Amino acid sequence: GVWIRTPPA
Amino acid sequence: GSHSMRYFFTSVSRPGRGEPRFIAVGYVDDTQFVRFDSDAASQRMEPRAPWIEQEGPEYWDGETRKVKAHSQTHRVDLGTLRGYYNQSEAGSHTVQRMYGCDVGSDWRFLRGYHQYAYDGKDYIALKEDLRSWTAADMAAQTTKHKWEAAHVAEQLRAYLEGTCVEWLRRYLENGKETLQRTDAPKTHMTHHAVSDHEATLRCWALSFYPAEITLTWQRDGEDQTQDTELVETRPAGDGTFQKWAAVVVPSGQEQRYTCHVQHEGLPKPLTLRWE
Amino acid sequence: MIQRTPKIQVYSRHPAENGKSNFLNCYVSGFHPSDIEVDLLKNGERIEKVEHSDLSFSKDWSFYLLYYTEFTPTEKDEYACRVNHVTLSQPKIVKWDRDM
Repeated sequence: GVWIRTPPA
Repeated sequence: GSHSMRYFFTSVSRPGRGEPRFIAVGYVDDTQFVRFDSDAASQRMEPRAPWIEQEGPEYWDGETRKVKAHSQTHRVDLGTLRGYYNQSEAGSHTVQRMYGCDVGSDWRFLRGYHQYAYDGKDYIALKEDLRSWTAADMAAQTTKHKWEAAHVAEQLRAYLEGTCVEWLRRYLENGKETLQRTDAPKTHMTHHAVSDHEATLRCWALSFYPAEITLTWQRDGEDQTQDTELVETRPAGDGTFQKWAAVVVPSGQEQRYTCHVQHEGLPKPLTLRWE
Repeated sequence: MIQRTPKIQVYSRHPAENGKSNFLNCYVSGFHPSDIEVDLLKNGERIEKVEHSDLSFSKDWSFYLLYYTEFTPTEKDEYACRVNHVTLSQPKIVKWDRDM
């Protein structure tokens, strides 16, 4: 299962 | 042996042609088990292994929601990084992200990782201790400061050391019939005449899993890298892999050369010799 | 901007035997950027029913793709893989060699 969400760069 | 779960995310901008291409793939060891492709019909995370298909609708809805969020972040990032480097709107650019976790033979957490690239080279990466970042240049330092302010490392560490490994263990159990298998390489050797006085010896490994393998040539028992060629390990398409290693030798001296094959499925390494 | 030339391998899933069903593979690896043309050719003409893997990449960020088609090799039929990429001055055609 993937990470919940990714932060913008 | 050890096991891994890894996710790979690629976004590619399309100047003058709309939204970026986005492709996500998930692997357990050398076995793909999910994908998302912006080009495809469903716009959902999709199964690519029978042992993941069995997960229920809440799993697939959740993975779809989260992977769409990944896609959105990449779409913003392409614009942001274009800004950081003051690049024009004329060119296509690439964002790549890889993250995941390794467990040992005891299935206990071994290590975690998260790497991020812009246009094919390192941009920013989590350090091994999962507590700080390595940035490639000043532009990437901007991102580093943002992720420090947002305490991304803390959250990500919680995922890599916990959730990631929990998923990996679940998958390893459910897909045990294929994931916890070892397929030993089938080996053989061929010969070509290069000229009247030179010959190519080619050492073959076929039908093996996992992909990790070592093929080495030796002359009189000493390692030889000179006049050798190693092709990239390649998928057969049936879940197994192939590789070969060749050496150019003086005609008549074939017997001095031995190919050595190391694989998980070979407790005793193999030594092949030309007839 | 990283530009990496594709490494191209053309081979069969199983040991080739004329008259027996098999899969013809074209594996392209180690390339960047991701935009790439890959076609399988039978006697100089492109094969339509070709599948391809989901774009993924290696530790050095370079991409890899597998294109494959079901086929029955014969003594007469010539197979090849045509690849085009920004790193190539012209399209590269790699013939199927049964020992490569």
